[PDB]
Amino acid sequence: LPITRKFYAFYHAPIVKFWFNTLAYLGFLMLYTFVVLVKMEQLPSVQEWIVIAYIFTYAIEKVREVFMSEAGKISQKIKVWFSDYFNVSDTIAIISFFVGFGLRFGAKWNYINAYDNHVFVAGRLIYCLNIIFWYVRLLDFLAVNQQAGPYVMMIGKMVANMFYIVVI
Amino acid sequence: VYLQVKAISNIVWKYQRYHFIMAYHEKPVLPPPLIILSHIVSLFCCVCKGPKLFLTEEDQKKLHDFEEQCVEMYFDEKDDKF
Amino acid sequence: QKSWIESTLTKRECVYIIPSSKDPHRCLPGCQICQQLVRCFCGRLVKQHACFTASLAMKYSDVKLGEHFNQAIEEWSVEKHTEQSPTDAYGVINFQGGSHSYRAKYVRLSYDTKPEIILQLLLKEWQMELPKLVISVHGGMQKFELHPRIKQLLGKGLIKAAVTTGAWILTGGVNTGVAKHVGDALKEHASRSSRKICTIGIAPWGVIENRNDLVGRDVVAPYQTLLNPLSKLNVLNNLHSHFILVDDGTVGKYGAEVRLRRELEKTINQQRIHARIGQGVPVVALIFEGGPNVILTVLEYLQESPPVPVVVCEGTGRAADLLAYIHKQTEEGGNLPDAAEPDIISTIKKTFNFGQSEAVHLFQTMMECMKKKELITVFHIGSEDHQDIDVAILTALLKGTNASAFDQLILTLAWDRVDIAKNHVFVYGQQWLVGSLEQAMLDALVMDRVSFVKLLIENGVSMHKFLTIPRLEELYNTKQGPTNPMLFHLIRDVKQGNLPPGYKITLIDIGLVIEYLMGGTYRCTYTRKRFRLIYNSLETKRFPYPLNELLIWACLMKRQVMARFLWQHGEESMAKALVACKIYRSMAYEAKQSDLVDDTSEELKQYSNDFGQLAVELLEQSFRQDETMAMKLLTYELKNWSNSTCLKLAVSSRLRPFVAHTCTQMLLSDMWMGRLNMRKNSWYKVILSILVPPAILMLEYKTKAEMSHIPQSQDAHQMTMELPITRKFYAFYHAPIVKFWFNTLAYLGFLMLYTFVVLVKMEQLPSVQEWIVIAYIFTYAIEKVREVFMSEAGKISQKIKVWFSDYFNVSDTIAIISFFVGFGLRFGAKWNYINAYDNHVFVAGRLIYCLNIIFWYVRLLDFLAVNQQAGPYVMMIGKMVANMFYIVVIMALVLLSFGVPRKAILYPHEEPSWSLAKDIVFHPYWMIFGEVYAYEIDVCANDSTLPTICGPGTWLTPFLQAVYLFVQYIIMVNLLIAFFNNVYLQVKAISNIVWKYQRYHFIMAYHEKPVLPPPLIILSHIVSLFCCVCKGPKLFLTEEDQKKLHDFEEQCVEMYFDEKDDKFNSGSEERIRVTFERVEQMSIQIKEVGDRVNYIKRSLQSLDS
Amino acid sequence: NSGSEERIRVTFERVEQMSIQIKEVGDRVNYIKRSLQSLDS
Ligand SMILES: CCCCCCCC/C=C/CCCCCCCC(=O)O[C@@H](COC(=O)CCCCCCCCCCCCCCC)COP(=O)([O-])OCC[N+](C)(C)C
Ligand SMILES: CCCCCCCC/C=C/CCCCCCCC(=O)O[C@@H](COC(=O)CCCCCCCCCCCCCCC)COP(=O)([O-])OCC[N+](C)(C)C
Ligand SMILES: CCCCCCCC/C=C/CCCCCCCC(=O)O[C@@H](COC(=O)CCCCCCCCCCCCCCC)COP(=O)([O-])OCC[N+](C)(C)C
Ligand SMILES: CCCCCCCC/C=C/CCCCCCCC(=O)O[C@@H](COC(=O)CCCCCCCCCCCCCCC)COP(=O)([O-])OCC[N+](C)(C)C
Ligand SMILES: CCCCCCCC/C=C\CCCCCCCC(=O)O[C@@H](COC(=O)CCCCCCCCCCCCCCC)COP(=O)([O-])OCC[N+](C)(C)C
Ligand SMILES: CCCCCCCC/C=C\CCCCCCCC(=O)O[C@@H](COC(=O)CCCCCCCCCCCCCCC)COP(=O)([O-])OCC[N+](C)(C)C
Ligand SMILES: CCCCCCCC/C=C\CCCCCCCC(=O)O[C@@H](COC(=O)CCCCCCCCCCCCCCC)COP(=O)([O-])OCC[N+](C)(C)C
Ligand SMILES: CCCCCCCC/C=C\CCCCCCCC(=O)O[C@@H](COC(=O)CCCCCCCCCCCCCCC)COP(=O)([O-])OCC[N+](C)(C)C
Ligand SMILES: CCCCCCCC/C=C\CCCCCCCC(=O)O[C@@H](COC(=O)CCCCCCCCCCCCCCC)COP(=O)([O-])OCC[N+](C)(C)C
Ligand SMILES: CCCCCCCC/C=C\CCCCCCCC(=O)O[C@@H](COC(=O)CCCCCCCCCCCCCCC)COP(=O)([O-])OCC[N+](C)(C)C
Ligand SMILES: CCCCCCCC/C=C\CCCCCCCC(=O)O[C@@H](COC(=O)CCCCCCCCCCCCCCC)COP(=O)([O-])OCC[N+](C)(C)C
Ligand SMILES: CCCCCCCC/C=C\CCCCCCCC(=O)O[C@@H](COC(=O)CCCCCCCCCCCCCCC)COP(=O)([O-])OCC[N+](C)(C)C
Repeated sequence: LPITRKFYAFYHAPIVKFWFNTLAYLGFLMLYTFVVLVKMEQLPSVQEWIVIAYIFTYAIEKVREVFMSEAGKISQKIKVWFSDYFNVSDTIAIISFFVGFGLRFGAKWNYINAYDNHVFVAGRLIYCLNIIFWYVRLLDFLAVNQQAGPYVMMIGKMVANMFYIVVI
Repeated sequence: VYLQVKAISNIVWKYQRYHFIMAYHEKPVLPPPLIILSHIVSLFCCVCKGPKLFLTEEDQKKLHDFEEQCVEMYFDEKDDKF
Repeated sequence: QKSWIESTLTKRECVYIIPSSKDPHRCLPGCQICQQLVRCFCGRLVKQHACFTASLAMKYSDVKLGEHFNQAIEEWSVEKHTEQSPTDAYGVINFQGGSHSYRAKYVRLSYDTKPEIILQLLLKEWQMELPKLVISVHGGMQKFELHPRIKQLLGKGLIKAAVTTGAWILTGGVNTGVAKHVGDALKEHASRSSRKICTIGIAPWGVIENRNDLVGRDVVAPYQTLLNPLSKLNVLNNLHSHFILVDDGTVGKYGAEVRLRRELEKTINQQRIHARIGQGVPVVALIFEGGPNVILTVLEYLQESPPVPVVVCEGTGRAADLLAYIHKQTEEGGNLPDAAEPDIISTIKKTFNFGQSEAVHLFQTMMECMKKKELITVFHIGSEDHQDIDVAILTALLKGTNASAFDQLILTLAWDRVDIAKNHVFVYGQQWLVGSLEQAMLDALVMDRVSFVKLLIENGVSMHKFLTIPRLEELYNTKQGPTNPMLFHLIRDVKQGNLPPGYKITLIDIGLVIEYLMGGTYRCTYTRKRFRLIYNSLETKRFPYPLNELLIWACLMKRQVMARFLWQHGEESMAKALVACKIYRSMAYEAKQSDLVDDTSEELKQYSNDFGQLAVELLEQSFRQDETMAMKLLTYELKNWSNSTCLKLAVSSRLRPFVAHTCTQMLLSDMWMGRLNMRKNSWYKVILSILVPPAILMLEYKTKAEMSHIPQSQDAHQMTMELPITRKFYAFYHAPIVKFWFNTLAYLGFLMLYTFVVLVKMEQLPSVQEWIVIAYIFTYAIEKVREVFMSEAGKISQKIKVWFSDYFNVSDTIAIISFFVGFGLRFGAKWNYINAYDNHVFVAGRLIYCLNIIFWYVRLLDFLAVNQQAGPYVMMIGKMVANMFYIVVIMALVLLSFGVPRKAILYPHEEPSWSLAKDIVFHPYWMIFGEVYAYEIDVCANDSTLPTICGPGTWLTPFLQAVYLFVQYIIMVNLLIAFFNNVYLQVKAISNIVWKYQRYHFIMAYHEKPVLPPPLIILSHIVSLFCCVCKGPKLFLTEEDQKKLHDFEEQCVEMYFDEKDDKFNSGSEERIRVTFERVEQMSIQIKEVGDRVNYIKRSLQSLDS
Repeated sequence: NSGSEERIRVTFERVEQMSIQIKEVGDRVNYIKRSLQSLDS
């Protein structure tokens, strides 16, 4: 097999696209964990810019997934994609992040002490809560294993079945 | 309830492994930071220019035989057991 | 042309047009009705020709101006006047029937085709396998329907002799009479012989309907089953799978393919039935309900090189029945009684009116036939006369060639028909040649014909005289049967990689493979010096135990059914079952460790696990018979299997059900005791007698006769010849039970000291405890080095890789290496004299001790795992840690999903610090264990212990922690309870077996150990080095006890096979099914005795007359 | 006695004995139908 053919065989394999996305996603959380645990100044740090860029482009991808999906009726493609658990979480996670960035970046810094501006606080506290969506999304990557994945689906089938015991 | 939710979850897991694997044939090659290049390149070639099983005509013949031969063995072995 | 056919085969087009009778039918104008009517002496009218020589000729008159001189009318012969041209009809017809689209392969060839060409088409193009038999059916047409029973029998028998002998039933094709009954017979016994019987109808292109439809080069051409309401024409029949559509002229003329059928009845005769068999493919003729020209055709067969015999089916029809009676009423090989012509010619007359002009002319075609009775056969239907025609047909080709029984046998061997060999070839009076059954055996072994290998042994073939070196070399170097293609990949991997093209495998090369697949110190009979000499020189070339050399052959060639045959034959059954388990297990590992399209490992591991179960089921058989001798069956040296041991072979294959069998576990229990009877002693007294030496001489030992089934050391066996005092101490201290408790007390005393050194102040120099402690670990390490050297396979790397596979032996190296780092830092460090722990080399040394000790408590689980109850729980713990892994990874993610939002909301003003990696993980982990941090929740409350953390957004954290614990405690901890409850029983069953299995390696390690524990062991080490530069257990039987044991082995294998059938036969599934089959046979007979009595009650009023 | 294991096994053993006899009464009647053309003499 020639050389340039041998690269086209690697990068276009679904196994490679996976691990090439996991490392970007794990590197993404390591950065977004860092931005959320460390002091957040007036302007976003280089981490937080790398982090916004991911979520922005990650959202362009989801839009592209919905268009290039299946049955040409726009409403059908919609109703299919919003039936998976994590794809609902992705929209809340994407929408919530750009509210928080709008409030974070769109806010008059006080210069005496941060967190006297409640637009700024509200922006950060959305980040600190939006990140929960992005750890739980690792269960979608871990659900690629033959042993792990059935436990992940199982958790939810049990939460639904224990409901009435928990109401008592 | 463990055993029966574990049996359902193994099947729902195996079933959703189609939609997952087949979604990673359509995805670009670059992950979501650098994906935008792949997006732009796919818009360039949109205003400038899924997987299928290719058989030669003799392999289609050998396959339709295999289909027929296995249906025969199915009905034959169903009565031979009954 | 993209078809071998078109370049090769042709058609026939009647280029030349000739008059008919010359009468224009009626209707005065004659010139044009000549065009309307005149069937060419071809047989199709002038315009049906369409020929190019005859297309632009009708304008003038046609071919042949005017009368053409009556002589020359008698000149159309297709040869001069009909042209060979490219085929135009070859494809696949399709029949319209219930769920079967029955296919075929029509060809449309000229009758002039060379007979070589035909057989080629049949074999390569149509991809047919050369048959082991050809049943050419010849009979009469439109023979309405046979009687119900006689149709059943000719419908089961033809199918049974064609499905078992892979035969080509050559036919006529026309759906009338013969092909009509052949086809219905196929349909009544189809789908068991569907893709096994190939039925070639050789039909003419004359009497053929939808003739124009079959035309079409390379097509899936259609075809019907609606018999044309008006027509004398004939339709091809449903179930014929192939068609030879000969063409010379047109419709009618149903006599131009007869010669071509004869060609294919010849060209198959010149092919060899099998690559090893010299006999030609047989050909037989089957007559049922014939015709006037059958008895002519019958005559032709029995007068050729060689005489194609004939099997006639009386009771069906006219010619058969005629031919039935005549040859039946014949002299032994000749003429008749006082002239029988009056009845014969009268009998011939009623079938066919001939009338003494040619009714005599039949008597000549009817004499040479019956004169050849030896070649003629007849199936007397309704008289159990060779049990449908399958016996009779196949029999016909064995009795009627005056052939040697060597050839008659080999034909059955190519047919795989043992019954016809055992009932007609091995019959009384048969006289064989010196080594002819041997040549049959060699062919049966190569061809993988187990049922003939059985027969040839049962009659007289001795495998001791049979099996030689140059022969048993052949058996490896064959491609004429089921082969293991990996045997070359193995013989490559041992002979450095180089295999020349020929490379006739040698037994020495097979010995090298058996050493590599059996591993360790195994030395085969083929790699020895005594064989490499006799071998390269070439009773001596005959092996002493031949059925042990072929068991390996059948296994290396992946021939299980032959392996499961040759195993019952001979002795050392349980040994061979555990070898085979080992050969297939290693063959399987090297198949998975290689690149290949067919993995052939689930096949081999199943083959391994099939013999592994035979050994266990024979051990359970020996154990239920005698327990003491069954334990002896585990430890006697084999002497044909590299001085090995049936137990050692099972441990070599990780065949846990055999080592976990109660017999081995009870022998293992008795080797643990030693010479001590721990049934009339207690562990209190063993410990007491270790601490009080003279209490060794007050406890109960075992006699020499309670130690005969136990493998011993030589020195131990030399002290069973005499018990004196110094002998009584040698029996105590060398018992594995005593070496254990003598090591536990040193190890428990070791931890008590090392616990003391680690809890108490550690001064500049080590205390007397810490010196005693270092000494142990130092000498304990010397022991582990000695364990690795004196272990097993001489390859240093193997001994390494085995010892580092046990859990605790990995821990021992970390524990030993870590201790002498800590001692090097502890002892190698400048004491400060102001206060210790200002020197960080010294601290680091102590903190390694304080952590190294964890290795040494956990090592007590290795001592506690000696108990039958405790040990399976210890192995179980680890099997569960591995299985709970992914639940705990989810629990670690819910942890970080909570600790990162919490630390971020409660500590917003943090610069980057390593304390951020603790605080996201610390409190959320201690929450899993019931610490709620109650007064840190709601940091803005009045009872809060973190009142300074109160700020914007901190009201979120109690909501977050409420979700957190609900997930961790109410879902995830209880999911893990649910996990354990539903996996408990099966991990507990595995752990009991893995426990019982590893009790071999443990007990057998305490035979090799010195007598002194790891502090004082160094004496035993030194003494063992002194006697190394100055100077395991075996089962000793006397020669009469070896005799009594080989008997016990034989007797228990017999009881195993006997009791296996006695259970199978005495089962309701077997008793319902043979009852089922008898009630069938009876019912048939009851409606036949019921018929006869209906032919008796008619004979009450006839006798009344 | 009133169990299927016992009723299959004695049925099994009777069908054996019968079948033997049915191929012996079947033999005798084959030695009777020969005695239709002999008595005919
Ligand atoms: C599957 C895929 C799904 C896709 C889902 C995607 C959904 C995306 C959803 C998006 C929702 C976005 C909501 C943002 C909220 C803004 C409010 C705000 O901050 O107001 C403040 C800033 O007001 C300003 O005008 C700031 C202007 C400078 C900053 C630029 C804003 C960037 C917006 C981001 C663009 C996001 C890009 C989105 C890309 C996707 C006002 O507060 P103040 O200034 O303190 O007081 C003003 C009053 N005064 C005048 C009296 C003083
Ligand atoms: C299955 C079986 C497997 C077997 C596995 C066995 C594996 C065994 C593995 C062994 C690894 C051993 C690693 C030890 C680390 C030593 C480093 C150290 O302490 O350095 C210090 C002492 O430096 C000295 O030179 C001290 C010399 C006196 C003490 C003697 C050391 C004894 C080593 C024990 C021999 C162990 C015997 C092993 C027997 C087996 C340096 O620090 P300092 O002095 O405070 O400062 C110096 C700085 N200055 C120069 C500027 C002043
Ligand atoms: C198969 C099993 C393998 C393990 C797998 C799991 C990986 C485990 C990895 C865990 C990460 C821990 C990283 C430590 C961060 C640096 C620590 C440090 O700098 O000093 C601290 C170390 O001293 C201590 O006392 C704390 C040590 C951590 C204890 C962990 C307990 C929880 C277990 C968690 C288990 C759940 C894990 C969930 C998944 C991630 C001391 O305090 P500080 O403030 O940090 O620094 C000093 C400053 N000061 C003097 C002012 C105080
Ligand atoms: C069953 C029992 C419930 C009854 C039903 C009715 C609901 C009742 C609720 C009603 C909400 C209104 C209460 C606000 C009171 C005034 C503001 C105030 O004091 O805020 C306080 C906090 O609280 C907050 O800041 C807001 C809390 C909102 C979440 C409440 C739960 C929502 C419903 C359920 C959600 C579950 C999920 C929903 C899906 C199912 C501020 O006080 P602090 O925190 O001590 O800090 C002050 C000091 N500082 C200035 C330094 C910071
Ligand atoms: C979108 C796709 C992302 C994919 C990744 C690619 C992008 C990543 C590449 C580059 C981005 C990083 C830019 C760094 C800029 C400098 C920052 C700075 O000033 O100092 C910081 C340095 O930086 C760090 O310590 C790293 C911060 C992020 C933590 C996670 C890194 C791993 C994740 C991603 C990679 C792993 C791969 C994951 C695969 C398994 C901190 O400095 P400090 O010394 O701690 O400060 C002293 C503290 N003091 C003041 C209290 C004394
Ligand atoms: C499509 C999806 C939904 C989008 C919803 C819309 C989102 C955008 C919403 C709102 C627009 C932003 C308002 C601008 C602020 C005006 C007041 C101001 O100037 O500053 C004041 C802010 O006082 C506060 O109380 C700020 C609270 C902001 C957080 C609330 C939004 C949470 C969104 C829910 C999450 C949704 C996540 C997505 C869920 C899927 C005070 O600061 P200052 O003025 O600088 O100085 C002090 C002056 N003062 C003391 C005299 C007061
Ligand atoms: C610069 C960077 C350098 C490199 C970076 C290295 C990064 C390392 C990255 C990842 C670590 C895992 C490596 C093991 C992979 C094993 C192989 C595999 O594919 O197994 C499975 C895993 O399939 C997955 O999709 C796993 C996804 C892991 C991401 C989730 C992290 C969990 C964090 C939560 C925990 C919190 C604690 C986290 C710590 C704070 C899939 O295999 P399978 O489907 O079974 O197919 C085989 C089937 N067969 C056996 C029949 C053939
Ligand atoms: C701060 C951070 C905290 C930690 C983060 C933890 C992250 C989360 C961790 C793990 C997530 C597990 C992955 C889910 C897998 C998919 C399941 C799915 O699609 O839906 C499942 C259901 O729906 C659910 O199960 C909903 C999600 C359950 C999360 C549990 C929240 C409980 C807390 C609230 C209480 C708190 C009390 C306190 C209140 C203040 C599928 O169900 P089904 O049976 O297939 O079909 C349903 C239909 N039926 C009903 C007819 C059967
Ligand atoms: C390598 C294999 C080893 C095998 C064992 C053979 C070697 C063992 C033999 C001898 C070694 C011991 C030498 C002792 C030297 C004197 C020490 C000293 O000065 O005082 C110590 C005395 O000693 C003890 O109290 C015992 C210390 C070890 C702890 C337990 C040993 C038991 C295990 C081994 C034996 C049983 C085996 C059990 C088996 C089931 C302590 O004195 P104190 O009075 O506490 O101090 C007052 C405290 N105050 C200052 C605060 C007031
Ligand atoms: C083959 C297996 C691997 C072996 C690895 C190699 C092992 C050997 C490793 C290292 C060799 C020893 C180095 C000597 C110390 C040099 C510094 C010194 O002299 O003193 C300094 C010590 O300062 C420290 O920080 C000491 C820390 C020592 C512990 C680290 C080793 C842990 C090994 C991991 C465990 C592995 C266990 C085994 C795992 C299987 C200071 O003390 P001082 O000088 O007296 O006075 C103060 C002066 N000062 C304040 C100005 C500074
Ligand atoms: C100077 C000194 C004087 C004497 C000292 C006396 C020293 C006393 C020494 C030991 C105490 C145990 C004595 C009971 C023995 C019972 C008999 C036996 O063999 O049972 C089994 C134990 O087999 C073992 O190997 C047990 C090993 C014990 C060491 C682990 C200690 C646990 C510490 C952790 C706990 C922490 C707490 C620790 C304390 C802080 C083996 O038997 P079996 O395989 O079942 O074979 C019989 C089968 N049958 C029934 C079918 C026939
Ligand atoms: C300080 C003192 C602490 C207390 C001391 C305790 C001492 C320990 C006590 C008892 C030890 C139990 C004896 C083990 C028996 C042998 C098992 C074996 O060989 O391996 C088993 C596996 O591997 C293991 O099970 C590894 C050992 C498990 C120890 C548990 C550590 C968990 C802590 C970490 C988390 C901490 C979180 C916090 C992080 C900071 C066998 O597995 P298998 O199934 O046969 O085969 C595996 C292959 N498979 C995967 C395909 C199935």
